Amino acid sequence: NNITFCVSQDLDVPLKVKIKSLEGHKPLLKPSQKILNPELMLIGSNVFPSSDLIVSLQVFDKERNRNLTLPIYTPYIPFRNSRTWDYWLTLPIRIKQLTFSSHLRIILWEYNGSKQIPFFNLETSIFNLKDCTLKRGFESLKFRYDVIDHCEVVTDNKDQENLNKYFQGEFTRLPWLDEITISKLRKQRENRTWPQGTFVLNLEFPMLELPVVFIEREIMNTNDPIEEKYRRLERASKNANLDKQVKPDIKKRDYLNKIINYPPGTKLTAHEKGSIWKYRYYLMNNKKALTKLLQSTNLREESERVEVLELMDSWAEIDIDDALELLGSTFKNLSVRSYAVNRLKKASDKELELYLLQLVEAVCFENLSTFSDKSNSEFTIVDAVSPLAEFLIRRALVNPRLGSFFYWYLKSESEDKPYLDQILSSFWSRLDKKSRNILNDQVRLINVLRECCETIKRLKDTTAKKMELLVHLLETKVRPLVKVRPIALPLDPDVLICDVCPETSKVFKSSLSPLKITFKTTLNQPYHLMFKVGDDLRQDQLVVQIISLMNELLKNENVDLKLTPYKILATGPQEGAIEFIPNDTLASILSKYHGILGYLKLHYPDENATLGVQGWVLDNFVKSCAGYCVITYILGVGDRHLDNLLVTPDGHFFHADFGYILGQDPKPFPPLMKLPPQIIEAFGGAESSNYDKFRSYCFVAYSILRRNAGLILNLFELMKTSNIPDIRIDPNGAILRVRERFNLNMSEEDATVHFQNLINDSVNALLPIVIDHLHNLAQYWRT
Amino acid sequence: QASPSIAIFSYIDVLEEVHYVSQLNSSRFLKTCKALDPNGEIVIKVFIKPKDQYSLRPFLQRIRAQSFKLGQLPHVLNYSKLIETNRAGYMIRQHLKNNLYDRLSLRPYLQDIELKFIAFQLLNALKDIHNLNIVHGDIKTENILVTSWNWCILTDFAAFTCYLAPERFNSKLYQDGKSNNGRLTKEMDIFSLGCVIAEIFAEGRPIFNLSQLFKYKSNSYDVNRSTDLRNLVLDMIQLDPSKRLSCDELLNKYRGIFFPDYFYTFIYDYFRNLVTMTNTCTNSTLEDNVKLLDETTEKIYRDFSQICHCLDFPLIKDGGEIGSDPPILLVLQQFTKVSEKIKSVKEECALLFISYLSHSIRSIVSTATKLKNLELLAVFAQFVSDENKIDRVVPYFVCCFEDSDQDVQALSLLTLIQVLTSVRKLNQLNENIFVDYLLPRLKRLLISNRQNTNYLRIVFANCLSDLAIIINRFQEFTFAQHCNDNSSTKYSAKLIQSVEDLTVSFLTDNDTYVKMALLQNRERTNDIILSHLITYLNDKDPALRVSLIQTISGISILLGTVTLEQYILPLLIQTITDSEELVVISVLQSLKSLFKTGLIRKKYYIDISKTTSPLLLHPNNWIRQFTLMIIIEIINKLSKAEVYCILYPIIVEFNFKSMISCCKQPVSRSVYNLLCSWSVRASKSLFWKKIITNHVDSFGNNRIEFITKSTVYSHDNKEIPLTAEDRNWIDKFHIIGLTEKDIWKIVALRGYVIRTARVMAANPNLKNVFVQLEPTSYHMHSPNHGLKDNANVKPERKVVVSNSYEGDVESIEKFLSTFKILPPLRDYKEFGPIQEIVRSPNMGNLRGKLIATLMENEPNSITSSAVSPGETPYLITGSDQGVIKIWNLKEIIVGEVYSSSLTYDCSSTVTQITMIPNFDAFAVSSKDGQIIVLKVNHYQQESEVKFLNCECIRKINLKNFGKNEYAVRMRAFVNEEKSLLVALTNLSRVIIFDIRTLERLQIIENSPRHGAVSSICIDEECCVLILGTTRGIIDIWDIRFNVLIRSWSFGDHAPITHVEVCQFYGKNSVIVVGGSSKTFLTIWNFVKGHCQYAFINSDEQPSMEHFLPIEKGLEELNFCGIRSLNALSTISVSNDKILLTDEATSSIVMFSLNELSSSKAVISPSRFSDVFIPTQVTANLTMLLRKMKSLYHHDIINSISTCEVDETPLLVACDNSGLIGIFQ
Repeated sequence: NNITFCVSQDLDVPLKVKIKSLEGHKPLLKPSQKILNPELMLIGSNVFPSSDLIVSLQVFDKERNRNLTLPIYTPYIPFRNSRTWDYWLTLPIRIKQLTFSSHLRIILWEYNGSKQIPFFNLETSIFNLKDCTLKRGFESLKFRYDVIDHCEVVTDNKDQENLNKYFQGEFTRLPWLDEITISKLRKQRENRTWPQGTFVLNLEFPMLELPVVFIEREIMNTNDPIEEKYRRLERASKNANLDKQVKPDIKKRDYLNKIINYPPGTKLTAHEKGSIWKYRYYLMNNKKALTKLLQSTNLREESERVEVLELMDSWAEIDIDDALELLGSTFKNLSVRSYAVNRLKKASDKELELYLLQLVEAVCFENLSTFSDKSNSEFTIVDAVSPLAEFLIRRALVNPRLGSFFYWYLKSESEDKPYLDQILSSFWSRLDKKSRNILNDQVRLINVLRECCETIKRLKDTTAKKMELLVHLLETKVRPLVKVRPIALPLDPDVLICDVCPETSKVFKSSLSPLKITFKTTLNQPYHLMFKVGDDLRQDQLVVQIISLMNELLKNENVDLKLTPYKILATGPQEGAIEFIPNDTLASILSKYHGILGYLKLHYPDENATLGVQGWVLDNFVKSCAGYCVITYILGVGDRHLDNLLVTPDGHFFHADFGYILGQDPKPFPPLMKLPPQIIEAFGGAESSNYDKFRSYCFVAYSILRRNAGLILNLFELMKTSNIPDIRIDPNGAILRVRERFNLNMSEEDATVHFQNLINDSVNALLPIVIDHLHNLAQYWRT
Repeated sequence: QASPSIAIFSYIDVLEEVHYVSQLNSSRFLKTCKALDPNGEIVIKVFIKPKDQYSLRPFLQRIRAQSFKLGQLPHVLNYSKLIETNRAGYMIRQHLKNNLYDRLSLRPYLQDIELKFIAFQLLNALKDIHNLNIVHGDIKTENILVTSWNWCILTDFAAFTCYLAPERFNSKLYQDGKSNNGRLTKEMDIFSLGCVIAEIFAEGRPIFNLSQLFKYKSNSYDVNRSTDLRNLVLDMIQLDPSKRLSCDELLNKYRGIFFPDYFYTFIYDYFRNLVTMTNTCTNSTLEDNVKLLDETTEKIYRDFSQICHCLDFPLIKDGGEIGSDPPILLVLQQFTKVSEKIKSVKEECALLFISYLSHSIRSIVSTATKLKNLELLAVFAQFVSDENKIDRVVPYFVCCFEDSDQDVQALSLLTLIQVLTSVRKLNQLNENIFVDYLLPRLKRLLISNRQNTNYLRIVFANCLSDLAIIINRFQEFTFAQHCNDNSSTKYSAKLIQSVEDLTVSFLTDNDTYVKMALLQNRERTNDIILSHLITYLNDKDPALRVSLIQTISGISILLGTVTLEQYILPLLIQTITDSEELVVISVLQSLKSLFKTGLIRKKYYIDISKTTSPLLLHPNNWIRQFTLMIIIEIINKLSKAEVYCILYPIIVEFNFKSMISCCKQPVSRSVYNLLCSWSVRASKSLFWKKIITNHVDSFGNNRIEFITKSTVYSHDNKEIPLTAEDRNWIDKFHIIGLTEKDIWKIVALRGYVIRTARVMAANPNLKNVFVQLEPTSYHMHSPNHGLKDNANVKPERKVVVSNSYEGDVESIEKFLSTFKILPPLRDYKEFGPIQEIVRSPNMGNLRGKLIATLMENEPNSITSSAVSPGETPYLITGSDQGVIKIWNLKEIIVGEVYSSSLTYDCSSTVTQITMIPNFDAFAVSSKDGQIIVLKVNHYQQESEVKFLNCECIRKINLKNFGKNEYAVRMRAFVNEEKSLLVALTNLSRVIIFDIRTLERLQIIENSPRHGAVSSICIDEECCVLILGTTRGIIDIWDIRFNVLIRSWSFGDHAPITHVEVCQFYGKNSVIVVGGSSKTFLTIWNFVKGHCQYAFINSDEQPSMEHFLPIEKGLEELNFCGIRSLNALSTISVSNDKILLTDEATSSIVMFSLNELSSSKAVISPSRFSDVFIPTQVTANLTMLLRKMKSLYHHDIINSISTCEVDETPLLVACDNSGLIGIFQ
């Protein structure tokens, strides 16, 4: 055994005590039985029972007079043999659990007579004032009826015997003479005393090491209130006892309905949640009150989940637009995903446009997937290798184009999540028809084509040399295009490609080394395409899809902002492709053309006989300008500069490099509008008409957007929940910022008018302060 | 990052968390909230941009006011950091996220009658203090006051859509900006704003409106909503400046005389809370520390604070134990109850501060948090219906909260017990189903981590089952309360009936959990079922539970039969119908007779319990007819069980005869005479236990033969025949008396019972004996558990360790300061430097001619002679006249200068002296009782050495013993561990004084039967002392255990000259001159108990029987010495050579331990020398013989010392004539 100092929490298990000897009072039979005497006629008169002393042990707690430890009692031998046991006994409280405040206690219960057995009482302290528990050592005690205790004299000698156990400096011959000290401790039996009303007992509890004791540790985590406490009180107020459910109605029903009309991502209060809990009738009545009421309650126990899931199929079918709110990872409920899948069982053409968010849902589709993976591995343990997911599989097998979209979407997720790689094979197994698989392999050759482009990007040469080499590579690729059969087009799943024109192809002068090639389709028409590799286009691709969806939202308002929805997608992890467009640089259009007027008059010059006005080209240009301004304000797309902005001769304003967004700009954070000084001048001279019209289209687009903005908010919530480039924990603050730029908390549209006033300040500073003028000069210098 | 101190967000000017809310007004410019976070921990700040603020930046006065206001930490909220940087000028404050009004709406449960008045009082005190700070005018809004877990209101200077509180003065006096007037304000405006805000807090909605301002201009308002409160509010409301609001006057106008003092003590407690409420500003751990400390101090002060207002004598605390000490201070938790809600609140006590301290106790910074939550549960003593609900709701939350420590379950059980001690009728109809669900929640929380003990909680809840029935009675009380109306009595009755039918399922779940815990096996739950059986009265259900406990009693009769005993003893408390089961219980007693002796005592307890209330006379008559016959056992409990037979007979004449048939008492008359009968029934069960051993031996024997010369008696008939010859001799080995003729046929049934006890195990000249029991280990397993703890690897240190971190470990640090230290530090401290040991080869081979004779003091002999070793040995000799002399070795060697090189005056006769090992200090003791040590001082010059001065380092009087004893012999030693000295008293008592502290470590005393001390010697380990006896005995004692190891004697049994531990002989052998006359030196190995080598002067070999070790001899031996001149002598032994001065022929002799053959005398007579040689008679003992065959004149040698000159070895000697000489 080893001695060492070891603190409470540091020390591990529960205490135990061995107990051995006593002191015969000699006043009775040696068992302390019956109080023997020659006067025993009185012993028959007093009915004095013969008691055989036994023992019991339990600890008085802390001297706080509470009760903690366990009473325990052993078997019976002669107490006239003075019951020398050295018998160990224990209870269930560890030293880590043991409070340094604590005390031992013992009651000696004899066995006397009819309904009779005696009782004697004693108590003592557990640890030392030096915190060592009885010094983890042998001892001896004395006790009377009350207020008595133990000392050390001969027990101090015995304590020195415990110092032999306590490992004072020792040697081997000393150990043999410690056998001679077993003879000496044998000689120690000579002790004598004859007290009364009190008794002595020899009790050794030598351990290996000296304990120490303290309190338990703790954890402070995430002078303050906290979240879980509010949960405690709120949940304490959640009784709802008498089960009778009234069906009352009043003017407050309208206000409550307005309270249920709040945004999906919002976090409701306490009283509002309860008001929505008693609103179950009207909540079932209104289809827009479904998801809100679903988030108004928390499902943990089966009690709430009972009525919840019971009302799940009972309530009116919710709008599919509002169904995207409960389709997020925020609600992982099985019945929720089930019912939503039943509502999403119908797959429209907008589901193909929702495939981007469906990839996010696929990334978020895994929750406690160990069971499902084991279930699949159970059936995969037979043959060697050589849920809404079923709905997605059925939708993938239904239309070959949708399956190609799912595979193309899986190609990107294959890099981030390793399970997606096998999930692609599961998707191939999800589609029985191999008719689409052949064209999928023909489109899988595009990976080798991108590898060939990367091979062309591997060698470094002159600009013209790399151009001619790109032409030769375009010819070698033109051979394969004619050799291989027609495949699915990147621009649209419906259109099929035939071949590619070698001499019509071009090459980007940028650092990314993009490839521009005009490929003749099966419709016998040339189609320009610009592809890139060695980078993640997922940002600008998702932004492009969001631009197309928003364009659909605008088309739903029966008004077109004339914005060109540039097609963008990611082929491989590093590779991506995009539909090319007649785009010219802003700096090039400024320097060469000397103003945007001549460049716009290049394609379709219009000189009116009256005002010299321009037609639907300039109209679409202005609409595209205002629309791009609204998009830049809303989405908060950053890293947009003269280089990041392009001009499309079709009358469209092109914007690229969406990698930085959601309030992220390369330089210090600028205003919402992306409008520069040039467009501000061009629309500045025409302001009397053009600015009023652009403001009309502005406000109109604001109303249209903010009307349906909820679905886009939920979709963005799920998409951001999955994962994002250029954003990480941005996501919470990003959602927040989307709401702020949207100003959903304000019923006043005057914010757009304030932005218009800012656009008015863009031409000339208000000069409220010197730092304000310097700020305007800074914004002008930044441009 | 391109530039530091910037931010991602537009409005954000610096590093912080994400965005937040904001506001604006027609009164003032717009503002925005901000949050700066430390990776998930943020505060509540405000956005301000210093970059554009460089144009004005008049923040001086605002910063002074901010420093002054936030400097103090009153009940009102204080600003955290107000500052301006090169980028962000944003301000900051502590995290709140609770507005006053918003929390008033959010916390209807935390809102109370006296609570609002308390918060308003705190706001009044803060406002008055602010008015005393000569600063005011802060705009009052409902978002100013914030709340925390402490549920206290804290107002901030920044109160930022909501209705504004206008200042009537600044309003009515405003024309064109008051003619371009600068910043202005008064305490009056703060009084009016504070007024309106206070009303807004009172009602929950404010009075602020355009029409309200117009009405204020109309000098009239409609008052609708207490008298004094309305007047005091209207004072500030009417006209701020004109009507003289006077916040201080209202503070003195406070209604409650009690509430004022209580909230004064609560203001001090609020200062404590401020102490808890208190780049780099404040530490994160400082919050938790401030919390735990606030709680501990809160309770420690809650003793006397409770004593202040509305206390009670009895309590659960220490001071409460002192208060309950007067009122009589098994195991249960109980204290002063509520007593019908403080006797319907006779003292009108309503306090939410306790609930506030509990909500603050919701957190936990240590295990002191246990006592904190317990103190909150104690604070629950104030009885309020709605409050008790939330208080009890918190407890279960705490239960399910911390799975870290098991103490959480205990504290939760305590608070729950308090909730059971609440004793109040249900206020809300929800209290029924809420309790029904509360049970289910506790059931869900009942499932937890393994190895944790829920047993105590099980016994507690089972004991609270009666309280559950009382809760059903509370549901009946709710029904009775709902029956007070018209046409609602039958409705409430049917509702209570249906709720009872639904409660049957809850009772079913409870019984299910009970049966589950009972079936769990964790035997502590079985003991927890005792209290369950005690409180089982509330459950009137079937005997199925008792059947489960019966099967549990069988499975216990399998393994845990000791526990089966204790359970069965408690099982006698059933007291239930169907007495037919009591027969099976009697059979269970017969089954309890199987093995466990505790089961016998338990069955005796059940026997008395059954003796109290009987059932069937005849069955129990035959039962007791067998049992009383089996009650003749001599066991202490068996007698007690035997005494119940008389009590049974009480409940007549026919029974008297029937009992007289089996009666063993001829003289029996009554109960007392029955006691005399039992007194005559005295027997010994030891021979009965041995007989049981013979029964088990017979069970191990062959019973196969049924030959000679199944019913009840057939067992006995088969029992007797089992043995013939063996049982006969076994019967002859006992007392074999006429009283031992009792057959005790019940021992056969107990024999088959013990055969079942042996059936719980394997198959049961002669082989090894079979024990009836086996000992537990508990020893080596403890050390192995220490090895597992070593796998856990806590810390420890033998030597000094660095200062430990602050905490409860400070007791262990103080424990480290509770041990004496710096024993080694006393070595290098004083008394000069420390030399080293320089040795030399064997010096016995040299001729050893005397090259010097010098005597400084003719008059008397030297009492001691010693030498200080080194390159240049320092010679030292004492005097009988009490003089200390020191001579230089080399100086006497070369120049041969003969005088005292150093002289010290002791002024009194000196006893002895010794040189401290590896030191330059010389220790000396004097018969005046003067013990002192002199440090050496010397120098080295001119390629030589010289001495400077002699001074005593330490002075300790031996006369301080009190008996005036003179020091006999002294031996000192210094171990690298520690240094000390040992000396013999005038009464020859061993005393070891610590050289470090110059104090007595311990005192040893040789037995007076040994006469006096014949010598002094120290063990190699110096843990043992070797001392001779004047009685002619040898005694070695162990100072470790502080006792005498052994006492030896031999030879002629005369006095022992000297005793010492030889080098080559090791510590296992000791050299002792004494004992037998002819023998010069007797060397005996301590452990061997024999003398290995005895050097004797004689012409013949001694007797083997006489040379044998004497042990059995006792103290009765009369001392016989020798007066011859050959007796007294001196001897010194070192380096394998043992030198001895022979007084016989008056010559110096040298015995080499290597070869006694080559051994010879240094200086001898003129004519011839002596020839010596050894031999061995015994295998374990050898003996050396010396065969004998004059200018130098010197007296007997009183002292001698061996030395090395660093060139050639040599010896020095001092005689009894006061003469010294040297031989090289």
